[PDB]
Amino acid sequence: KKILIVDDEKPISDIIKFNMTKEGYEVVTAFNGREALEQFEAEQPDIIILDLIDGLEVAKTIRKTSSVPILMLSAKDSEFDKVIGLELGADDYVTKPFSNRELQARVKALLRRS
Amino acid sequence: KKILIVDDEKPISDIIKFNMTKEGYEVVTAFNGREALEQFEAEQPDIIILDLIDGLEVAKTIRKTSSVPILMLSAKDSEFDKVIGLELGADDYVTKPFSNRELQARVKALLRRS
Repeated sequence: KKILIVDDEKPISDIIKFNMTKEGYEVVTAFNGREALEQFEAEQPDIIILDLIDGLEVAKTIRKTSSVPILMLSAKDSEFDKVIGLELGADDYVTKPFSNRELQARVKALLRRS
Repeated sequence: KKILIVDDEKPISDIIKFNMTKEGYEVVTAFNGREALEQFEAEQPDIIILDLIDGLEVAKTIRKTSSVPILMLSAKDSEFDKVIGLELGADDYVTKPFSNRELQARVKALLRRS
């Protein structure tokens, strides 16, 4: 399975890439909205981890063409934030800082379900 | 032409209904998200004035089936607010308090354009 990680901070991208690789996924990365949409089109990931082009707008664009699972990750943890991510098409929304095991379990649940 | 005004505050609804009637539109009203979606389906308005079911979610639902012009109105005036209204499908976004003539001019521009 192939995961696209969309994160503008290289430290957190590396941690998630490390942990997903350790589980046996193939990982592609993108560091802005433009690279995210290019990578999504060119790589056809099975799942996108897509921090908050602007994260809400990426997920909006993707859902125009694709039902690929999207897991949003964000330091923003208010009800407004979670609800709007989910309404714009996220399948799940996880806050930073996150537990590495929990993120892995949530990626697996999403993959199982699609 | 028929305008659907979606406003949960009866005082402001009445002012907008008054002014739109004075110009010769037929006005239907709705006071929550559920009534908005029912009225949109049953009345097929030519334009919706749709204050911020939750305004962003209404406009999202509408755009699933329809390209009817939507003018969002809101006391929230930050960049985030305007941008997200527009990205979720609004054609225009006007802040409260508004000028009655300006709202009329913006409804006309929208109608002209669709």
